[PDB]
Amino acid sequence: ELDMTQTPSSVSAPVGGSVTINCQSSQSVYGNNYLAWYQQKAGQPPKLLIYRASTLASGAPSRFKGSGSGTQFTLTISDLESDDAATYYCLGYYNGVINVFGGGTNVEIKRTVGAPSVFIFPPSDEQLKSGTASVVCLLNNFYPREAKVQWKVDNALQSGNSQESVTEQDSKDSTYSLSSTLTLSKADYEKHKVYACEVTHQGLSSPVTKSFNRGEC
Amino acid sequence: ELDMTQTPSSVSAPVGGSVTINCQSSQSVYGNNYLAWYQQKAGQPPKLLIYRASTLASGAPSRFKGSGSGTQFTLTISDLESDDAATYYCLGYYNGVINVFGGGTNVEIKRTVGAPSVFIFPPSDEQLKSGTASVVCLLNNFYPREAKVQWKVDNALQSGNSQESVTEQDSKDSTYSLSSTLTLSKADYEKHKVYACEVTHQGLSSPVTKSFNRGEC
Amino acid sequence: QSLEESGGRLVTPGTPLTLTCTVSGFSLSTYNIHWVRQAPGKGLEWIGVIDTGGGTYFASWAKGRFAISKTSSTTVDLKMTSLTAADTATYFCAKGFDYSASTNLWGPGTLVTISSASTQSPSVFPLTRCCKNIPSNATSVTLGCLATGYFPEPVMVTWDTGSLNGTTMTLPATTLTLSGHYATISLLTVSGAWAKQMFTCRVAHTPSSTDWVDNKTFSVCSRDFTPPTVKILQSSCDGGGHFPPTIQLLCLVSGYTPGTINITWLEDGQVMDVDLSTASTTQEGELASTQSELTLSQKHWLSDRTYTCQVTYQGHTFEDSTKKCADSNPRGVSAYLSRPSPFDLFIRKSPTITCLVVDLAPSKGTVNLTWSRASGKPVNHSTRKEEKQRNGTLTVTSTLPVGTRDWIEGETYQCRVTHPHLPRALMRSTTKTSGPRAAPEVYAFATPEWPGSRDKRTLACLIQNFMPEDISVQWLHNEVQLPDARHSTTQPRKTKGSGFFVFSRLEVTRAEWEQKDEFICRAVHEAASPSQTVQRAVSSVNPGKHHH
Amino acid sequence: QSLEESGGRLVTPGTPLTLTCTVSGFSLSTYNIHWVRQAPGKGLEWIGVIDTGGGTYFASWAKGRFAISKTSSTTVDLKMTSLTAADTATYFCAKGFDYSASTNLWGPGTLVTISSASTQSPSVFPLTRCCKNIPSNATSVTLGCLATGYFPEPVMVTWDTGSLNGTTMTLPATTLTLSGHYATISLLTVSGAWAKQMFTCRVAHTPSSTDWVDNKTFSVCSRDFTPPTVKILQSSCDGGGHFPPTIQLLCLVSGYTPGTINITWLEDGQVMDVDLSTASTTQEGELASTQSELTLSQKHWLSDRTYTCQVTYQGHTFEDSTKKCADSNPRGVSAYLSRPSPFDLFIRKSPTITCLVVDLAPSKGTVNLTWSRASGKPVNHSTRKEEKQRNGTLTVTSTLPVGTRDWIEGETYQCRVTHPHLPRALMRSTTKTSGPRAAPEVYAFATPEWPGSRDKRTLACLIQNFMPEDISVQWLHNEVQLPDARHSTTQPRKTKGSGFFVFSRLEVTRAEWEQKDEFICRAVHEAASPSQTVQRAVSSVNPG
Amino acid sequence: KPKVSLNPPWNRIFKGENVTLTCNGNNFFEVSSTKWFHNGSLSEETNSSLNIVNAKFEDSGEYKCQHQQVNESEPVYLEVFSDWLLLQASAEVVMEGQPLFLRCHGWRNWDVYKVIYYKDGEALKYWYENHNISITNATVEDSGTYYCTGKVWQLDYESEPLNITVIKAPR
Ligand SMILES: *[C@@H]1O[C@H](CO)[C@@H](O[C@@H]2O[C@H](CO)[C@@H](O[C@@H]3O[C@H](CO[C@H]4O[C@H](CO)[C@@H](O)[C@H](O)[C@@H]4O)[C@@H](O)[C@H](O[C@H]4O[C@H](CO)[C@@H](O)[C@H](O)[C@@H]4O)[C@@H]3O)[C@H](O)[C@H]2NC(C)=O)[C@H](O)[C@H]1NC(C)=O
Ligand SMILES: *[C@@H]1O[C@H](CO)[C@@H](O[C@@H]2O[C@H](CO)[C@@H](O[C@H]3O[C@H](CO[C@H]4O[C@H](CO)[C@@H](O)[C@H](O)[C@@H]4O)[C@@H](O)[C@H](O[C@H]4O[C@H](CO)[C@@H](O)[C@H](O)[C@@H]4O)[C@@H]3O)[C@H](O)[C@H]2NC(C)=O)[C@H](O)[C@H]1NC(C)=O
Ligand SMILES: *[C@@H]1O[C@H](CO)[C@@H](O[C@@H]2O[C@H](CO)[C@@H](O[C@@H]3O[C@H](CO[C@H]4O[C@H](CO)[C@@H](O)[C@H](O)[C@@H]4O)[C@@H](O)[C@H](O)[C@@H]3O)[C@H](O)[C@H]2NC(C)=O)[C@H](O)[C@H]1NC(C)=O
Ligand SMILES: *[C@@H]1O[C@H](CO)[C@@H](O[C@@H]2O[C@H](CO)[C@@H](O[C@@H]3O[C@H](CO[C@H]4O[C@H](CO)[C@@H](O)[C@H](O)[C@@H]4O)[C@@H](O)[C@H](O)[C@@H]3O)[C@H](O)[C@H]2NC(C)=O)[C@H](O)[C@H]1NC(C)=O
Ligand SMILES: *[C@@H]1O[C@H](CO)[C@@H](O[C@@H]2O[C@H](CO)[C@@H](O[C@@H]3O[C@H](CO)[C@@H](O)[C@H](O)[C@@H]3O)[C@H](O)[C@H]2NC(C)=O)[C@H](O)[C@H]1NC(C)=O
Ligand SMILES: *[C@@H]1O[C@H](CO)[C@@H](O[C@@H]2O[C@H](CO)[C@@H](O)[C@H](O)[C@H]2NC(C)=O)[C@H](O)[C@H]1NC(C)=O
Ligand SMILES: *[C@@H]1O[C@H](CO)[C@@H](O)[C@H](O)[C@H]1NC(C)=O
Ligand SMILES: *[C@@H]1O[C@H](CO)[C@@H](O)[C@H](O)[C@H]1NC(C)=O
Ligand SMILES: *[C@@H]1O[C@H](CO)[C@@H](O)[C@H](O)[C@H]1NC(C)=O
Ligand SMILES: *[C@@H]1O[C@H](CO)[C@@H](O)[C@H](O)[C@H]1NC(C)=O
Repeated sequence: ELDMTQTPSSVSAPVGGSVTINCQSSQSVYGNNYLAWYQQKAGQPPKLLIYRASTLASGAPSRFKGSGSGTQFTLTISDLESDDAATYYCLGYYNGVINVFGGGTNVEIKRTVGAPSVFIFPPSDEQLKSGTASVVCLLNNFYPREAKVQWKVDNALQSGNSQESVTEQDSKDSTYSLSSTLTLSKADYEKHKVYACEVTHQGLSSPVTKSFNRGEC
Repeated sequence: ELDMTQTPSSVSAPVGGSVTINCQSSQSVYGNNYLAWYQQKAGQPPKLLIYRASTLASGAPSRFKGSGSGTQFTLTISDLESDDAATYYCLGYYNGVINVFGGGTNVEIKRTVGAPSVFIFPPSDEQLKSGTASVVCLLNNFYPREAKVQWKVDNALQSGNSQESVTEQDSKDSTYSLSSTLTLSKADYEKHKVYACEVTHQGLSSPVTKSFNRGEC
Repeated sequence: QSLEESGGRLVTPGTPLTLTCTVSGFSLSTYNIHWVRQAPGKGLEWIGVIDTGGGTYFASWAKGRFAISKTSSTTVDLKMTSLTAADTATYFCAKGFDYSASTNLWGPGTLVTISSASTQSPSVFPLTRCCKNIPSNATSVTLGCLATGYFPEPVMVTWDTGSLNGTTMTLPATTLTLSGHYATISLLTVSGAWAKQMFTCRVAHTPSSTDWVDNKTFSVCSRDFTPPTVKILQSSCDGGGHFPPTIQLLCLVSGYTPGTINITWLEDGQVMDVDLSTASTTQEGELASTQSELTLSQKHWLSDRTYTCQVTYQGHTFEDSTKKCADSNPRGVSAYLSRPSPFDLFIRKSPTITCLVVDLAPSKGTVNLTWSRASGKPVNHSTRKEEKQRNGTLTVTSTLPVGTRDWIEGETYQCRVTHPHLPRALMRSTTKTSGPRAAPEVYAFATPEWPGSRDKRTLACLIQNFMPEDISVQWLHNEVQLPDARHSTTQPRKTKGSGFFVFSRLEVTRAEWEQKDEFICRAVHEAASPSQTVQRAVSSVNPGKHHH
Repeated sequence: QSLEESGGRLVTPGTPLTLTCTVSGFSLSTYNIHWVRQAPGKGLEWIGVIDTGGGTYFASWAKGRFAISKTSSTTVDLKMTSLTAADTATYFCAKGFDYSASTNLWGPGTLVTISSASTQSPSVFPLTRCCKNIPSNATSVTLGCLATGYFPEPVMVTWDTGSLNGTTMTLPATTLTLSGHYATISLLTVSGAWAKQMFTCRVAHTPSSTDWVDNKTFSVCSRDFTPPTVKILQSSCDGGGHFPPTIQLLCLVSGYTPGTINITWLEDGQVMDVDLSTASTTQEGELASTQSELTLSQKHWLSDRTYTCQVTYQGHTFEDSTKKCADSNPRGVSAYLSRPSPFDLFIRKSPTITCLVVDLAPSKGTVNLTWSRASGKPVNHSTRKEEKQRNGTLTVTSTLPVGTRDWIEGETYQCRVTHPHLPRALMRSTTKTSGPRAAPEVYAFATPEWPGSRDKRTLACLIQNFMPEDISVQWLHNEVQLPDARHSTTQPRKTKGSGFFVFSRLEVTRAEWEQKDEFICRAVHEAASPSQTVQRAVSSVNPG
Repeated sequence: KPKVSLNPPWNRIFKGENVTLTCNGNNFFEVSSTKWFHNGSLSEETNSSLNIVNAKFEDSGEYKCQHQQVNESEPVYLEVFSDWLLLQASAEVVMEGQPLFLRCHGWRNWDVYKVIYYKDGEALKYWYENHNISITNATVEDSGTYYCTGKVWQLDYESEPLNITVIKAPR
């Protein structure tokens, strides 16, 4: 019935900036301060930053500040670092023992440009007895996120047969890692010779290409 | 008009026996003894044995005996040797100066049995440039004359493509010599591999085969 | 002082599920336990709380489907009923100071999947770069494993680097677009003496089994050699077009870097005895050349059998193929449909049927392959493999799981084959045999010892007078069921009176009978009693007690 | 004191001829001269006589065609006219004491031929044996010369032996049956250092010219006339039977004494361009090996042209040829050809093979079925049989009895079928295996009693590890072989290692084992020793 | 009345095949327009020849034509099959002495081998390749249920049977 409205759903600020995340409640919380602020990254449980709407949790840095009362609550993150890019939540506790989470807010941190390191992996012979061939292109330690991967099989641009897996933003250098897997069959792999991965990134002046030949390794 | 019959045309006796050759004339000879007996071998002029129907010629042995008178005359050859195997003739001289030869009588000696020495000759390379191949089987120094030569070309018996040459009886050891020539075309000679000559003779307990494979000389 | 969640797995919709939060360090008589879930791509969502007294309080959307219980002093159970696909989530348990879920101590979460696909084990393959593209001065190197084709999430990859240090990066999974299965990579970056170091990845898939562990052990190179080329030459027919009485096959392995090499000839894929063929290797300069000669009868050549030249060189396989040549090669599509084996029905208790479609011409487009039941009841999801063959055709295999009770009560299953280039649909059907029943007789025998067969013996088994014809025979030795490939089994034939028979032949080695001389021939058959199996043991010692 | 004839020569019919009898030692004013002729293969025949006064008298058949004249004190001429082929004869002149021709002094005779064929010079070829068939010791050796293809008679052969005394003998001539020409073989037997000695035959042919002289010079031995073995190998079509864009042909000249060699390719008998093929040569020990690779377009191969590998080694030509294969079902017909059963071969000792041809049309015109061996030796008659089938097709079956020994030594037998509607003849061939031999193992077992089946038992026989796969199995009870319908045997399948196995199954009744409880499983197999038969009996008894 | 002609004559075709129905009679009235009747429903074609391109299963059934005369034409029936081998035939009912052609036809010009025709169970004729029995006359014993066994792309296929019956030309 009752609502926790977390605004905005996404906010962006560079290193040294500040973000403000507001939670508005339809009904006032239990004893007008029972709200928490949590930080959660990918694959991890959420970590408590604020409990009782102003009190800093143990281990949380002092740059996270919480404020507000009643229905209106605000988390302000000043002095922004590259570690702080995560999804942030608020938790309202109510009468009748009801805990309602907030909608969530993604925080995006603008940091320095890193070029990807490109590696190409031919499929191994144990997959070459199963009738499938997967060629792997790896983009390592790049900032920012936006990069384009193109597959060239005998200089022909592939479409509909490649899939990309991207990691979360890292906790020590805040770069990204990408992989594109090119999936082909037995006969489509052995009818072609040269296999190229072309990577376009804004840290690169030209799209870099790593290639190999089938059987000439 | 007048006839002079020599009987038999062929007579056979072994070594140490005797043969009788009779000549009967339709008209009696001039002065009832003018008849001669001649011995002729192959490639030679006839040699006089008897003249005047009983008188031995000079150089003839005493074992040749002529007899007879009028129309009926007889040569007897007792104590027969292997040299005496020849063709014997009777010559009648008549009134009106008429000389009539007899029909001839072949005298066949049985002497000791010699097995043939078999040799086989492939055709030479100068014949192989001419489109014809002649394969030679030689049977050397045998007695008696009766022998059989069979040609085997890839174990198939040949018929109609071989010819035999037989020498006269020798003046020293009284043996015979034979050759069989198998005549083939160049396309037929190069389509077959093994070439065999099989010799059957009365002095051989088994037919002896001399063979050659194409080349391997 | 920590918390950990367990019990998250793949179940069907409607299946109840129990998770266990195991705590350590604190007491549940002082602290409460919160339960929070989170779908993939969605934020956090509170489920419930149990207090120290055992009272459970939930959210508004729970509606009694969730129950929390204190089972021991360290474990708290959460039970779910009425699960649909919206409950596919990572579940966290938390140590609550009060009824508010404002806390700093959380567990890592466990993952619950509600879907309707097959549980598939991952296929793990090494990922090494091209060593010609790997520089020689490379102080560090990046390597990996691909764990693909599994369903569902998760797998976990650890790394054995030996004495070297290694940074391990595991990327998130991608759903494969054709199959729906998942695929992960794990990358390991090492430094130092990596060129002689032997690296292992350990991939575990707890939805398959708890102790499903795959170790892929590999070194980091892919430089091999200069590649040989294989070609096969053959005898000519003569000037009249007629075959010679024997056929020579010459397998030529052209110029390669010298090394150990093996040649196997195959007749329709089956290994031939090495005595009927020769092989020769020569070396000219720095390069080797290999030839292999095979002799065949004219009859075998005219019987249209396919022969394969198999080259094994430095742990890499090369191959070439041949069959009797032809001016024109017509072929049409054919289809075969099996019944489940008794072993799968009654021992494994997981029967399947297979529709195998062979000799199709690889035209444009995929071939339509549909399963159906005459009753109109639903079929399970099937699996489909398409494989290009040595003789140039494409063979498609579809395997359908069938219900055990469904099969036993006489259901008829249909395989329907459609394709645009087909004239009409190809139709196959299969069903339990409508004949009566009769149990197998089993007799096992050993051949005697005689010269030349001291350390290798032939064992035999006769199975007879059973009806109907569908039977599975296996051999068991020392509490392991031996592989099917170890023995040979004839096709069922009719007995003179009533019923069928089969023969099985198993060659055994000295080490096996010295290990245990008891060998059991076992037949699985629908008419067997009381549990659809019959078995007999034999000892091959069979001692010569003359006149008893 | 001798006489000699001259002037005998080949002349045409109607040509007058003059012979001259030259005498020595005696006077023609004292002695008469007789003329006598002799046809080849016939007897002597008196022609005439001239006396001392010049009066000539002739035989009754002469009719004035012959004339004798005294030309000088030593020569007497015989003029002979109106000649036909019956006057082809050897002519003798004789010193007659009186008008009778009873005399001991005759000339050697001269040869007069009346013929109508072309004058041909002889072709002279050496006749040497094979030097591997000539032994190493071989104290005397015999060699020869063949002077063939000449017309007419005669040739004369003399011999140059070098330093050897030698024996020569010249055989009489044979008329060639195809051409009408003559051929002689003159042989020479030598001894001593014949292996290094160069021998020469002089063949002279005075019918060609008076100084036609052919001295032919050769040795007994050289090296082998080395016959380098030609074989043609070809490209593969692939595993689906499809042809590749080009065809490689490989001509192999394997294991020969080294020397000059040339390889030419023909496409339907015409020489192809030199750049279309490449040849290479290697040597191993003594033996050389040569190869040549020819590239053909797919279209040319499929056009059914004949490709010939022409090998010229030391000036002599060796050949092999090829064309596109015939794929054994020209009109959809099938033909099958079996091997003998081992039971028929080794027990009954009357092996047979059977050729079966199916799916022929039932039209008119009888099929032509012929049997043959690759060696050309004879085959027997067979049981030719035709019958129309219920599906409207016609099958022809033939069964040929074959020799037991003939089969065991590896003969190949060929079944040949020609039908008027078929475009070409269809062939099937069968032969003994080229693989190894391994005798079968025989094991025989009796089942124990099963509850409820008191009056029946099953016997099982295992036959294994034999090579080759052809085998017969029989069961015997009370020394007589049981009918084949009583027992069931599987088809041969490979074991795990070497060889094949089969199982045999025989259900028996209580009456049979109470009559005799011993039953024999017998296998007949070609590798079994000593009589291709190995058996094992079994009883349904206990040790007790 | 006009009559309806078929090009090709065969009233049994394969799916996907073409065919053209022409319909003409004596020219007592001049040919201006024609009417077509698939099953009884009037077709939207006026011209005397109706084309039938790419047959579907619904193209089966009773056919008829008409001109500006009073009374209609006969009920020709057109069966359409999808299968491997259709033993096509000239006419379903025949009268003595007109030609009868048989054809064991295979899908999309494909070549059927080892072809055998059956008349009433027994094997009438067999040929290696596909063949074209042509009996110019028709006895009253020729009436039978026909079918053909064939081999298309090495596999065996039997055609659906077709009953054919001859009748006597007096009365
Ligand atoms: C009834 O009888 C006829 C026999 O006459 C059968 O086939 C006819 O085939 C011709 C040949 O194709 C069709 O004519 C035209 O075909 C064009 C495509 O082929 C041509 O063009 C390419 C290059 O573009 C060349 O390589 C090729 O060799 C040809 O020269 C079409 O583009 C034409 O235009 C329209 O047709 C298509 C049909 O799908 C439409 O979808 C388009 O929108 C376009 O407007 C043209 O059709 C001819 O049409 C065929 N006849 C019929 C009636 O279709 C029929 O198959 C047969 N019916 C059966 C067996 O059911
Ligand atoms: C004019 O009148 C006509 C006759 O009155 C009408 O013709 C009839 O049309 C229907 C539908 O068009 C025909 O039914 C056919 O289609 C269905 C579905 O097809 C599927 O099954 C087939 C099995 O043969 C497959 O081959 C297909 O690829 C597809 O998967 C089938 O149920 C029918 O099969 C049955 O009938 C045939 C004989 O026709 C048998 O061989 C089968 O074994 C099965 O028994 C048909 O294929 C219907 O057959 C047809 N009537 C006749 C007599 O042929 C027509 O609709 C009408 N036109 C208009 C415009 O009104
Ligand atoms: C029936 O078969 C006909 C084959 O001849 C099909 O063709 C013709 O189609 C045209 C246009 O659709 C019709 O033309 C119409 O009628 C008249 C006549 O014009 C025709 O003749 C002149 C010469 O006299 C020529 O120059 C034209 O090009 C036309 O061919 C005109 O008023 C118009 O052109 C008008 O378009 C024809 O009438 C028609 N021919 C016949 C004989 O009907 C016709 O498509 C088929 N009918 C179908 C499929 O329904
Ligand atoms: C084989 O092919 C023929 C055509 O190619 C078929 O046609 C003709 O059929 C008649 C049938 O009898 C043959 O006989 C002639 O008949 C006519 C007229 O028939 C009269 O008699 C019958 C019998 O009572 C009666 O029913 C009729 O109405 C007539 O009154 C006579 O005038 C002749 O004398 C003759 O007998 C024809 O010979 C035949 N023609 C040819 C060219 O063969 C024939 O029917 C076919 N046969 C079968 C079995 O199908
Ligand atoms: C035999 O069976 C065929 C069906 O296969 C019946 O149809 C006729 O077949 C012939 C030859 O296939 C057609 O002849 C045509 O000749 C021209 C000129 O050579 C060529 O351009 C065509 O492609 C075709 O070969 C004929 O038109 C066709 N007739 C019909 C009405 O379809 C045939 O009636 C059967 N009987 C006989 C006696 O041929
Ligand atoms: C169409 O069929 C009808 C069938 O009744 C024909 O009717 C004719 O009617 C007249 C008048 O009674 C009769 O004298 C005739 O015997 C009927 N039959 C025939 C065959 O003419 C009608 O004429 C037919 N139309 C045409 C054009 O033939
Ligand atoms: C361990 O890693 C460091 C980088 O963090 C690298 O420089 C070092 O050489 C590595 N040591 C070994 C033994 O590989
Ligand atoms: C993989 O390696 C680990 C580390 O020793 C070991 O515990 C585990 O049993 C191995 N698994 C397999 C399947 O070899
Ligand atoms: C031919 O050989 C004979 C035999 O010795 C010899 O006398 C003669 O001179 C030779 N001919 C020539 C032309 O040298
Ligand atoms: C030459 O004469 C002697 C004398 O007996 C003899 O031994 C030798 O064999 C003769 N040579 C030939 C070749 O006959």
